[PDB]
Amino acid sequence: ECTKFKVSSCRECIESGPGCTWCQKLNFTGPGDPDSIRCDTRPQLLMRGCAADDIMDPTSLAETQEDHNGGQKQLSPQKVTLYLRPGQAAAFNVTFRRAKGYPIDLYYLMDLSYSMLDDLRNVKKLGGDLLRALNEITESGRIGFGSFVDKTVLPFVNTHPDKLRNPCPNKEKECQPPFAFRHVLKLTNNSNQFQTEVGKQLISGNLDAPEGGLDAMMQVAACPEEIGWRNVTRLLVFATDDGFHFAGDGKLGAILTPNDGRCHLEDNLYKRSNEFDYPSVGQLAHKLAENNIQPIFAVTSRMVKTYEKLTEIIPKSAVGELSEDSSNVVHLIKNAYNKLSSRVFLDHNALPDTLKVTYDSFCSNGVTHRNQPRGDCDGVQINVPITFQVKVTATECIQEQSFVIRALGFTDIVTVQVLPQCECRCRDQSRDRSLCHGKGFLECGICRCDTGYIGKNCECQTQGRSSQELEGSCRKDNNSIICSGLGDCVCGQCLCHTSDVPGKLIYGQYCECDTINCERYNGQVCGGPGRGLCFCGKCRCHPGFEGSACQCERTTEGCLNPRRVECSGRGRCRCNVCECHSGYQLPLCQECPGCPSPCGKYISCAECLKFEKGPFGKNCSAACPGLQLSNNPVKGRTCKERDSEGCWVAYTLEQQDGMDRYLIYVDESRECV
Amino acid sequence: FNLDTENAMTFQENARGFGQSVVQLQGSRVVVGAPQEIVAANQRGSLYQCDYSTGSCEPIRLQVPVEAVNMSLGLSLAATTSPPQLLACGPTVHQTCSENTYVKGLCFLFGSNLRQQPQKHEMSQEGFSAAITSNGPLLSTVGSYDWAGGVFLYTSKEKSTFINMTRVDSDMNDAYLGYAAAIILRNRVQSLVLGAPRYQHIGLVAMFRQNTGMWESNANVKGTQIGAYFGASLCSVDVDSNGSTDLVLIGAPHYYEQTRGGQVSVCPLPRGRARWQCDAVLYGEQGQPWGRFGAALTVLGDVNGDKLTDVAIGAPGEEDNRGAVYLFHGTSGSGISPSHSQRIAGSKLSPRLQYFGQSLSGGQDLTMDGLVDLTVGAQGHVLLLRSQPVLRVKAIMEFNPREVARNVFECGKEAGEVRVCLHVQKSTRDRLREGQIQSVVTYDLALDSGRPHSRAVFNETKNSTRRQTQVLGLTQTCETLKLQLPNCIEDPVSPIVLRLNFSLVGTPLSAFGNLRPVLAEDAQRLFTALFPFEKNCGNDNICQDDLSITFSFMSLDCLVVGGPREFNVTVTVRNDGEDSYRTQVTFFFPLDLSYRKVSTWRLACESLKSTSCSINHPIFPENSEVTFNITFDVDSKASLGNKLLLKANVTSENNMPRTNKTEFQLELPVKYAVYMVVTSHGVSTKYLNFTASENTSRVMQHQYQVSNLGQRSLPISLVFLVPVRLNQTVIWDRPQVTFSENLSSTCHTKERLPSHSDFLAELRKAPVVNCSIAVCQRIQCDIPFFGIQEEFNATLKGNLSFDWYIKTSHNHLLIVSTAEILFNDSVFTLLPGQGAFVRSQTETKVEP
Ligand SMILES: *[C@@H]1O[C@H](CO)[C@@H](O[C@@H]2O[C@H](CO)[C@@H](O)[C@H](O)[C@H]2NC(C)=O)[C@H](O)[C@H]1NC(C)=O
Ligand SMILES: *[C@@H]1O[C@H](CO)[C@@H](O)[C@H](O)[C@H]1NC(C)=O
Ligand SMILES: *[C@@H]1O[C@H](CO)[C@@H](O)[C@H](O)[C@H]1NC(C)=O
Ligand SMILES: *[C@@H]1O[C@H](CO)[C@@H](O)[C@H](O)[C@H]1NC(C)=O
Ligand SMILES: *[C@@H]1O[C@H](CO)[C@@H](O)[C@H](O)[C@H]1NC(C)=O
Ligand SMILES: *[C@@H]1O[C@H](CO)[C@@H](O)[C@H](O)[C@H]1NC(C)=O
Ligand SMILES: *[C@@H]1O[C@H](CO)[C@@H](O)[C@H](O)[C@H]1NC(C)=O
Ligand SMILES: *[C@@H]1O[C@H](CO)[C@@H](O)[C@H](O)[C@H]1NC(C)=O
Ligand SMILES: *[C@@H]1O[C@H](CO)[C@@H](O)[C@H](O)[C@H]1NC(C)=O
Ligand SMILES: *[C@@H]1O[C@H](CO)[C@@H](O)[C@H](O)[C@H]1NC(C)=O
Ligand SMILES: [Ca+2]
Ligand SMILES: [Ca+2]
Ligand SMILES: [Ca+2]
Ligand SMILES: [Ca+2]
Repeated sequence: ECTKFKVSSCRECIESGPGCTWCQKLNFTGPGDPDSIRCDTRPQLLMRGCAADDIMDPTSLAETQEDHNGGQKQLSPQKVTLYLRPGQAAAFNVTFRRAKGYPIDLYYLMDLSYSMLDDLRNVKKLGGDLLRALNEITESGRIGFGSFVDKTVLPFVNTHPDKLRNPCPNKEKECQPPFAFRHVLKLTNNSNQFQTEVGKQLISGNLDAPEGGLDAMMQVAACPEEIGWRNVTRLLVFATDDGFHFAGDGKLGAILTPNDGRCHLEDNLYKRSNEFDYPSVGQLAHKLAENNIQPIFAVTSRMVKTYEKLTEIIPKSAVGELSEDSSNVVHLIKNAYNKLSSRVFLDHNALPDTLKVTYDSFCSNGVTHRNQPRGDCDGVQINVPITFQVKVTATECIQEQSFVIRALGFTDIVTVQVLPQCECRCRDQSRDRSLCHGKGFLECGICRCDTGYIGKNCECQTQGRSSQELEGSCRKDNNSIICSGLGDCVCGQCLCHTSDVPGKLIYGQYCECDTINCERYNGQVCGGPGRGLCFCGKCRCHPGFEGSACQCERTTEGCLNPRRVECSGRGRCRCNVCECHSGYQLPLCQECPGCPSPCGKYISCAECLKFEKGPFGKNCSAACPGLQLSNNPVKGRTCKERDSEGCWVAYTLEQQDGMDRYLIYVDESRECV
Repeated sequence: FNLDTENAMTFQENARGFGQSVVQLQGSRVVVGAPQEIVAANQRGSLYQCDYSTGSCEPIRLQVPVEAVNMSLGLSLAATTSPPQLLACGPTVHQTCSENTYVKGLCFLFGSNLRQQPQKHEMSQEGFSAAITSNGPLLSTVGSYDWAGGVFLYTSKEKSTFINMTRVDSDMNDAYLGYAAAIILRNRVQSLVLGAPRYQHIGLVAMFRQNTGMWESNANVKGTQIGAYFGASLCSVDVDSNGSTDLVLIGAPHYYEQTRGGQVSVCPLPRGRARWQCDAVLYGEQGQPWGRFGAALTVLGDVNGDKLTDVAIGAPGEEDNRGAVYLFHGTSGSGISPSHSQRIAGSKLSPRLQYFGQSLSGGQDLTMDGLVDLTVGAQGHVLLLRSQPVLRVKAIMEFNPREVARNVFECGKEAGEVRVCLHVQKSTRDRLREGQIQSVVTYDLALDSGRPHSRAVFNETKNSTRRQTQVLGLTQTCETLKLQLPNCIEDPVSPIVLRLNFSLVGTPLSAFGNLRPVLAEDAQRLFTALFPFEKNCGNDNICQDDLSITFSFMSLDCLVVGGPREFNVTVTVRNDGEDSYRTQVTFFFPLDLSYRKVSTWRLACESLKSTSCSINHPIFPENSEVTFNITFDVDSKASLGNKLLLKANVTSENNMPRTNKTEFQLELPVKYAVYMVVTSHGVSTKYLNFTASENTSRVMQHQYQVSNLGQRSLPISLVFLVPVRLNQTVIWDRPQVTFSENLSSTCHTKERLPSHSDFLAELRKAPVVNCSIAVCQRIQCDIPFFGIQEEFNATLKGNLSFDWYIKTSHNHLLIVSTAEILFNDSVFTLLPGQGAFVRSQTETKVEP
């Protein structure tokens, strides 16, 4: 509903709420009614006498610009404009469509530690297969190569002059001295160059169990011209079999200077590696994002679970189980590419907190998400349109500004222009000035007055004293103090005072409402600005909150177990907190401590189901209501008792959703006395 | 705010690495390491002892050994003030052996003079972090056992003990345990906390305790984000200064968010056998990605003067690696405040500062003013952020006369008088003399602040506002200024109101180096005083009333803290004699309660703490009576004592004397909610055969597992009833209670006779064999402290005696023993419904 803080001009009604509306007809206000009545919820305006052509919300709206000649537009509209309103979100439908024929640039960055010897043996004869598999998706592909080991300093590698020459543990074998990063091959469409340049690489080794490849990826991002990236799809395969060093590890080597992310390549070697630490994971993640490079973490089975956590930090990255000899590189790359292209993340660039950009996603295969922080969809087919309902809420009447929406991993962007629709376009200015006593001017049906006059019709001059007959009308009843003692009558309306105490606004028609008198939660009125606002004894909540002081949420409920039932079916939950019956405990009621084992009294049930005995006088199905037998073992309480035949029935009783219902699994190897 | 930067003292040195590590030393000396300054062949790292008086630094004449060290000396430092000790370690001693160059640590312990010192599992880097215990230095090896970690605790230069975790499937490899270390005091007994910033890839921090001589790891916590590097720095904080540690701070400088970098978390000490868990997280400013917030941690003691320990946290990555430092206050609830109190930025100090805040040290006074000083490290610079004394201002406005005379206001030469008193006080204790602290204060007085056309003006300005400035000492100072009313007032409904708001500027202390006082950030900067008009409710007489208050916890027997969470009291207020103006009722109640709502008059209320409720402002009619339900919220973890003393008294603008009925107090019993569950267990011998040919001795056991699922540690008295004899024949021989958890308790036995003599017919009626068919013994075990969330297996064991077996109609008999948990009902109670499980029984069935 339209809650109004003493509004007195058309645009103030829009600032004062998302559902509020203004009406322009002159008949809408009588002598005893304040101009604030112009602002209320739309049906009440219709009931009072407003009309569909006399009303002006104004609704937040969008304009979409598109190119007719542009075929297979991967991200449309090209640019949009929003006449945003505070609180009332605008919506517009950005459409995504997967295109064909977009080439691929593949850079292969590999660990050269001693455990990667066989992987390096297999990779050096893989360039042609990788390039052809790139061509099997889209034509005109390119490949590259890159290598890392670790920083050339203790503890990470021993600095003895003999061991620096030959760091690999097998002394007999011939191996290259340690290095941080070496750029090996330029991005080319020739397989011969790949099989030539890579073949000159030799194995190496460090001392520590992690490796430095985070700073190699940081250099592969920092050196665009040397690597050879086009403005096309860029892939970065990262092949490791163990963990990585990251920022902070350099203190053991007396290194404390941060990695700066600039291109420090000299003669294809990352010289000056020891004067910089390792980068943080956030450095790599952020820098790859601002260059449209998509990491493919080819990691071994033991490291998969560790590397999955990077994807929460790095969108447009994929992790795949790499074999112990990197035999499945091509299949892993293809699967990662399919996952990357089907998983279309659609996210904006950073924007002021005054904008609450929100996405509704109508994905393709029947799934739909609501109020997600970023657009989410999966299984995006080729040439199958997808729709994202971008919901943009302002709360400010923002100054005209702009942000960019982008489909992550793609250069295509949507420019969004945003403008304050808070101004009013009332046509009443054409009316004669006689209505404003010849002093003010009439717009939206209210006689707006200059600095020299005040009042509903500019009847009261700012220099003249207030008439007693006008002051006497600012009372609810004979017992009410003038303006409730918290204001003054100015031309028949209470000009409210302000309170030196923090946050105490005084408002309402007779200056009788204070925003601090509602009942408190955690010592704050309505829980503070973060939960709701006070209207002289009544609390209005933001969406997602309810109750007398907005202390009770209506969303992201903690009542719900992962099976989507309230308190596991054995308790109501008032105000997001489950309330239980009997000896059940918070929060999800999953287990009951203290209640004795009921196994001894369900023997009457287990005696029938698993053994298929006939009725016990009373029918078996009615003898054991609310229970099911499982064909597979189940987890929970274990029990053993004696049956009617004197045999040991060893069974388990897993509790499930609802009240007094379980699953029973009984051992078939019956033993009897 | 408190830490000074306008006149910050600075040390410069062209030494490579100068400012990497700083520790304060007793007096006015600071030891600064330069872990990269080369001074000789194969020698890098030297100590620089810096003095406030000399304004410079000279190297400590240390006799470094000749074993091709490259110690990187000064990378780690430690010190204590009583006795005077200081520890310097070189983590990286490059021992170039025949095949490999190992890295070990070498350690220097100094006394009062920095002249000569002792110097006394490869790859260990023994002195990566250092601490001085009450028996010697504590050295941390980040690289022991394949970079798993560990520490060496030294009692003497010849004897030491290694401390680390138990090894489980190489999960602790590369963890770097000992990358940070700290000492926690438990009843003045030394205990250890260690950090592993690389654990797996998420991080880990653990506590080590001296449980019966040996060092064991009892609790540990883990980090969330990969690469956040959780555990880089540790800081044990004793917030309350009682002599026991309260919190451990765990820094994760590389936590990554879209607009933030780095976080620190608060982990209060676990109580009893409870699991250790975090409860808060701290963050730097937004828009400062890669700020490395939480790289440096230190204890500054009490900075603002409130007896609660405060922490400073380094953020050297902010503003393009020019860095910042964050000050966090400790809170009275044994916590740390979620938001920083001060940020010091290297930009505002000097353009030359890089990596500002990479090192911190605090705990001692170096300026000899009596205030703790913080020393901060930077690349080639060291600064002394001296803590400035905190000044609070108490303003007393006393209108004379106390109320506006009737003839002065009733319908422009009319006048009044107000006395304003500004009193400046120190929140901290220090060595500054009287008269040294000078402050310049400017304040504004506003008559009818918040209203247009104010009803009163000042005499010396002839308008409703006055600004005044003066230089004030640390003592009571007063000045009196007259007031005027420019008009008559025909609506005397609300007083004249005076507002005072001020800003304080502290003059620099010339003797101590231009140190300035600072006004407290939480000090009340706005003061309001009411100048009420005279009333006329009578034959021109002065107003008076007989206001009284009574209230009762009606239909309420005892207050249960654990539930329900809300209780409300029927407060009634009665007035007699004459009308009362602006009646306010103040409720004084323990800190653990809070105020929610007031219901049924224009009745509105605002919040030993206090709560003032406005009973129908401005007036409360003749002979009126009002009843309302002041609703309070009781904390779940509250501790109100044995009884809670609510105290409320009423006041009015008439300022009548404190009659005996104007104050009411009524203590109600406090009865802490506990929830204890006792149950049998499956291992109990629930069934046996029948044996009647000859008597036998067979052992059987009933385990009445006891748990505490509430949030109160309580003393319990636990009782078993065990059959011992039936028909003059023993069923049990010697029932021996046993506890497997070794908790301290004592047990005894008592025997009592059966309640019924009809054992020949009760068996015919039912096959139950308990203390109503047989003689039973009573084993009572007293436990003085049963803690929170702890369980023990109270078990009974003894040999059954088949000397009484009765061949009744039922082919089975039941030996029943019942265990019920008695507790002092005067203080403790069970919750309704769920409290039926305080007792349990176990039956041993005997049949074919
Ligand atoms: C903690 O320290 C103990 C020794 O104080 C370590 O125990 C040794 O572990 C190695 C691992 O291969 C064995 O070879 C030794 O035989 C063990 N020694 C003893 C006396 O048991 C233990 O590994 C360390 N654990 C961690 C996590 O660092
Ligand atoms: C976007 O499309 C969906 C159907 O996919 C439709 O329900 C919705 O109304 C559209 N958005 C707008 C703003 O019309
Ligand atoms: C010691 O440090 C010097 C200075 O950098 C260096 O030249 C020398 O090789 C180092 N010696 C060892 C054994 O690390
Ligand atoms: C008192 O407050 C007013 C308004 O906030 C401000 O303009 C004035 O400067 C303050 N007085 C002082 C002495 O700072
Ligand atoms: C007072 O407490 C009772 C019992 O909790 C509750 O039902 C009632 O709503 C509360 N408030 C009033 C005004 O009675
Ligand atoms: C106050 O609460 C009690 C119970 O807590 C209730 O019986 C009584 O009616 C309440 N008083 C009012 C005025 O609602
Ligand atoms: C009311 O109680 C408070 C509690 O400290 C006391 O200070 C005060 O003197 C009492 N009387 C009045 C009239 O406030
Ligand atoms: C003993 O057993 C009888 C029969 O089950 C029961 O009624 C009684 O409560 C039990 N306890 C005592 C103390 O008699
Ligand atoms: C009690 O004994 C059982 C079986 O020996 C065991 O599973 C249980 O953990 C024990 N209780 C406690 C608190 O350890
Ligand atoms: C009980 O039986 C055990 C084993 O059968 C035996 O060792 C013990 O001496 C017997 N008596 C007592 C009092 O425990
Ligand atoms: Ca391999
Ligand atoms: Ca303490
Ligand atoms: Ca403090
Ligand atoms: Ca000082």
